[PDB]
This record gives sequence, structure tokens and C-alpha cells, in this order.
Amino acid sequence: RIISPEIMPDNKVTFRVYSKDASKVTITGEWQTGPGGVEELVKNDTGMFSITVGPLKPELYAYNFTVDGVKALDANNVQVRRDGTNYQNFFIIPGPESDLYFHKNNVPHGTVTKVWYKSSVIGFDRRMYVYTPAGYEGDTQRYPVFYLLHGAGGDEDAWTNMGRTAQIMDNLIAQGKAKPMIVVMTNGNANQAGAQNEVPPVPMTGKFEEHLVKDVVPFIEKNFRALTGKDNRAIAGLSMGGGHTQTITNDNPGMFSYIGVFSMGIMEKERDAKIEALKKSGYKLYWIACGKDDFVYQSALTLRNTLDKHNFKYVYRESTGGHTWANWRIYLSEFAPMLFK
Amino acid sequence: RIISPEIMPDNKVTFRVYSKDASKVTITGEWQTGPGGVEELVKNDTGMFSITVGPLKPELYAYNFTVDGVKALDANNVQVRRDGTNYQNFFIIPGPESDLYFHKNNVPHGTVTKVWYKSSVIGFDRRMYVYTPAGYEGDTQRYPVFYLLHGAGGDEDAWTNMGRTAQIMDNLIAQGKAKPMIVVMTNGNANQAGAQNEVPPVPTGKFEEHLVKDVVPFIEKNFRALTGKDNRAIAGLSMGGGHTQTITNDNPGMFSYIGVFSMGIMAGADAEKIEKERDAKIEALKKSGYKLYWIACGKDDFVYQSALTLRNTLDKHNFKYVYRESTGGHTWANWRIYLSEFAPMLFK
Ligand SMILES: O[C@@H]1[C@@H](O)[C@H](O[C@@H]2CO[C@@H](O)[C@H](O)[C@H]2O)OC[C@H]1O
Ligand SMILES: O[C@@H]1[C@@H](O)[C@H](O)OC[C@H]1O
Repeated sequence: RIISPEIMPDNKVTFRVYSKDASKVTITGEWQTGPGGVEELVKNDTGMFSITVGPLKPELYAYNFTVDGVKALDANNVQVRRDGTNYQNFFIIPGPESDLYFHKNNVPHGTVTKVWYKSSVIGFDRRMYVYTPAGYEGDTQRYPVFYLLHGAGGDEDAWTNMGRTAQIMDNLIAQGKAKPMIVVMTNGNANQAGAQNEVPPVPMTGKFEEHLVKDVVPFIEKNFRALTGKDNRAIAGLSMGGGHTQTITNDNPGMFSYIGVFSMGIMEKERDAKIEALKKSGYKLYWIACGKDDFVYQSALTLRNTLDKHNFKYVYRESTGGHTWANWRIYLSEFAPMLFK
Repeated sequence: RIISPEIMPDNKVTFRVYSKDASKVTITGEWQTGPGGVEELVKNDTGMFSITVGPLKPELYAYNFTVDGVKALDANNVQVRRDGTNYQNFFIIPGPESDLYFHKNNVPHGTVTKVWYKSSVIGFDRRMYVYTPAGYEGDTQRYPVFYLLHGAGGDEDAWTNMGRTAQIMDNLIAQGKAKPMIVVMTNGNANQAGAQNEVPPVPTGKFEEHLVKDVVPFIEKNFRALTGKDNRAIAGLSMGGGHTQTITNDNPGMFSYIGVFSMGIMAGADAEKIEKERDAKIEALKKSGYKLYWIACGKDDFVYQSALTLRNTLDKHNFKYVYRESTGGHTWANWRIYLSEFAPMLFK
């Protein structure tokens, strides 16, 4: 039996790959410096390649191997994630910064529902994922709703798979840090019916955004025990989805009171008029989060300046790092506790 | 820029792996006969390894590569399944025998819900998957319920992932071949809270007792379920076919449609006393008003003789069943076939 990864008491991590045939086995992982920082495993006489890295800071880290030039996952690690077409293994180093990302056996767990709905706007049925809080079943309580949008290359599975949304929400809700809430994760690619690993291509500017308001929101409010109205609605998205969030809220002032723009910036006289209408809409939070090293940083500054021009109040969270799921998990973790308060 | 697998118009399939630095790439796949059936890809002078196999009969086939002694999936194939800890790619050769396994864009799709429930019997909360038929949302109709159980090594994700349950049910229901129904896929491992790829380990007869005392009431409370035996079906494969027998034998009159896939006689205590209890349970079930007892098994399965022993014992009791013998053995290919044939029989 081969243990890989093996997390040590000092948060070093050992990885192992067996092969007497292979010449070179490397590992690519999210703790590394960059492409030049790929690391080579050391082969012993027995055929075992191994490497120990770290100590690593608490976080979720994805990785894979490369065996004589071919990508290979870690067959001894059952934890596998998917980012579009890119599959990688992962592990989580325990500690304060990663604690919300674990699936804990002593925490009540919310349901994840993969549900299809008709779309009058797009013209074919589409799939979304809906998280409901623990204890939703068997009760009559109604809950506010948070619409959570992915970026380019993603799909309705991404926020749970890459973003650990079910764990983050289970843990925040159980800890009393976020209110119980329904989280709705749409597929933001209007040409798709659902995630490409399960749903084939179907045999469009503005259509996703229009469909969220005209098709998704009514379906959620009809088919789930949802509170209604702007103070019970939140919306956030990353990158492309942060653009969707702006378009949706700019075009529908007074529909969402909690608005989050993750790793995205600006995308006219119409623009200024829509800011003025949104400014007067009674919103409660406009939260902009971006990493200092993200290529979109300057565009996010332009967004902030454009809001400043209108004396439009927002909160800005600048973080370390760049355009990564590590940052998007952090942003979700910080934004969800702000909602519906 | 690399297509792999490339399914050709004649149902041959080409696989490709690129690396100038690799020495040997082989492929392991379900069209092969045994471990000595692994096949070597041929390397061209530009670093592309390739092989063309087939023609293959219509079916879903899983596969992976081995690169210089290390398992590797096909990075150009987004279709990946999981059997416990074993991940493999797959593809589906179109044709009559595989058509139900495709996700079709012109077919209404049922919801798959991953829901947690308290278990008084097991003592901690557990996860199951529930399929509801297309159009469940937004309507008031109630639906009969089919409990579908996996075997050893599986979990509540297996029947949808390995078994293509959502596609089979969507397609059968849309074609009018099976009635709209709720399909409940439990985790049959009483020591687990949920599937090992998502849920960590937790700090007998318990599964079977919990299905009746915890799962069924939760489904009937929280889903729009018709109830009573004529609205209730249960089937399972291997270990889950054993669970199916134990549950139905211990609760005669609770299920009208019973499916035993790739499983035979249950082990028991003296040999005679076991047979007396077994006889009594057969007789009570015989008189229970059930509608269908369906036994399906591959002729090459190790369990074949035990399933024959079961059939012979039922014959001795004049207990009416239907037997479906198939080609092949103890495989998800057969379990998909069995689901595809059993679901159209239910609730009619
Ligand atoms: O899930 C997607 C991420 O994978 C994507 O990340 C970008 C991918 O291309 C690289 O060149 C960029 O550096 C990297 O940020 O971001 C969008 C998200 O939807
Ligand atoms: O891998 C198979 C498993 O999925 C099933 O549960 O029992 C038989 C095994 O061969």
C-alpha cells in the first residue's frame, strides 16, 4: 500500500509514485513558485519515486504528476477536482485558513440539488446546482437566496467542485457566521445546457443575464422555500461572472441588495444613468474583491473610480495573489457572512 | 488539438497520447478479454502514440492508459467515472444497445438530489442520492418509489456514475417505456456516512434495518411519494441483492417489485435451523401479494450456481419468479442492462 499524499505533523507533504520503467516523474502543484518551479521526484532502487515538500501553509492545494512527459493523476489519492476539462488531485492542509474547506462529520450538511429548468430566454432546458441549508427538509421555514456565478471555462458544478461551496456554507452556517440561505449556482455559458463533463453541446450576448432574471429567479422562488425581495437576494460572481453580476444589477436596480464582484472590473451616458438608479435602489452591500497581482487589477480600480464619481458607496477587499480559485474561496468565505444582515 | 478517443463511423476507436519523452504506452479497456488483453500503442516519429481498436459493439466502455508503468487517464477525454477509488475514462459507442445510456439534449431531465438524513438505527447522518422524474418540480403529482442498491465497494454515487441511472431513467420515462418514478440510491455501507471521495470516514443488519426505519420514512415525508407495496420497488446488485432479500424477507408485504441482480442464496446457527427460518420467510413472502420477483444473473458470474440454488429453492416452494440470464459476468455492463430491463416492468 502506497500513501500519497502523506501530510506530516509539521505540514510537510510526501508524494509517491511507483514505476521501475519511468525515467522522470515530476509534480506540479499550487504551492510551487510558477512553471519554472515544477519539482522532480527522486527515484530509489526499489522503483519508488518520492518527494517531500513544505512545510505548506494551511490551504487546499491541487496537483498532478508528469511521467515522462504525460500528465498523470495520483492513483492513491481519491480526492479529484475538475476545472472545465482540467482534472487534478487535491489535499487540504489543516489550519485556520483552510478549516472552512473540510467536509466535517460533526456538522449538519445541506442538500445539493442538480435541477433542470426551462428557459424562455435561451430556448432550451438548462441545469443548475442549488444548495439548501441543513434542516431545510422537514420544515416550513423560508430562506434568503444567494446567486453565485462562475467564470469563463466553468459551469454549474464549478463553485461546489473547485470552490468547496457546500463545505464553506455548511461550516459557516453551522458556526453561526452566515445565515441559513439557499445558494444557486447557474451555468453562465448561454450556449450550453449544462456542464461539459456530463452534458453534450446543444444542437448570445446578454442572454445569460436576461435568463437569470426572467427564468432562474422565478423558478427558484416557485420551487424552493425562498424569501423574496431585494433584501433577501444576493448575487456575486468571479471574472466573467462578476461582469454578469454588474450587468444584472445595473439592468435590474432594486432586485438585489447584496452584490459581490470578485476579480473583475469595468466592462457611457447609459452607464452613468444606471449607476444613479442603482445608487438609489436601497442596496445594502456592494463588495468588490480582487487580488493585487491579478491582471484585472487596474480594471477593478476603474470600477471603483467610476463608483466614486457618483458617490456610490461600496466596500473594497484587496487580497494577496491573483486570478485563482484560492482567492475565490476566500472571497466566498468572507462575503457569505455579510449577507442578509 | 488531439482527439482522443476518436470514434470512427465504423465504430472503430482511435486513442492518442502525446509525449516525445515516453517509451511505452499501453491501454486497458473493457473491450479486452482479461489482463493478458492489454494493448500497446504505436509511437510515431513525432511523439504521438496511437492505437485503433474495434469495431466495437454499441456499449459504454471504460479505459485508461499506462505510461512507462504508471496509470494515466486520457487528458483529452472529459468523460471520467469513479468506481470506489478507481477512476477511468469512458466513451459510448452509439447504437441500439447503448442508446439509453446517452444524455440527450432533446429529452426532459430529472433532478438528482444529494440529500442528508438522520439515521436512528446507524446513529449518524448519512447521504443518499434521489432521482425525481422530469417535471417533478412545479406540479403536485405523486410518484411510486424504487430503492436501488449498490454492491461492495460502491456508495450512493455509484448507480448514477457507474450505472448511468439518470440517463437510463430520463430516456425510458421520456420514451414512455417506464412510468415516472422516484429512484432512491442509498449508501449500503453502514460504517460510512457517504461516498469516500467526498466524505471522510466516521469516528450486522444495520443497513437493512435503517433502510426500512430511516430511509423509507424520510423519502415519504420529504418527497411526493405514493406509498404501499404496489407503489414500492427494490433492487440491488451483489451485496445489494443480498440487502434486497433481507429487507423483503424481513418485511413481507412492503415491496411488490423485487429485483435480485447477480446474487444468490443468503448465508445464515445450525444448517437445519437456517433452512427452517429461510422456508418460513419464503412462505410469508410467497403469500404477501407481491407482483414481480425478478432474478437476473450473468452465466459467467461466479455467483451463477448460488443463483441457481436460489431459483431451485423458490421452485420447491412454488414461489413464482422471473429469471433473466445474460451473457457475461459480474459487471456494471450487466447491471446497466438489468436496470434498463427492470425499470419498465415496475408499477404496472
Ligand atoms: O475556473 C477558471 C479558471 O481556471 C481561470 O483561470 C485562468 C486560466 O487561464 C490562465 O491563463 C489564467 O492565468 C487563469 O487565471 O479563471 C476563470 C475561471 O472561471
Ligand atoms: O467494481 C465492482 C463494484 O462496483 C461492485 O459493487 O461489485 C463488483 C465489483 O467488481
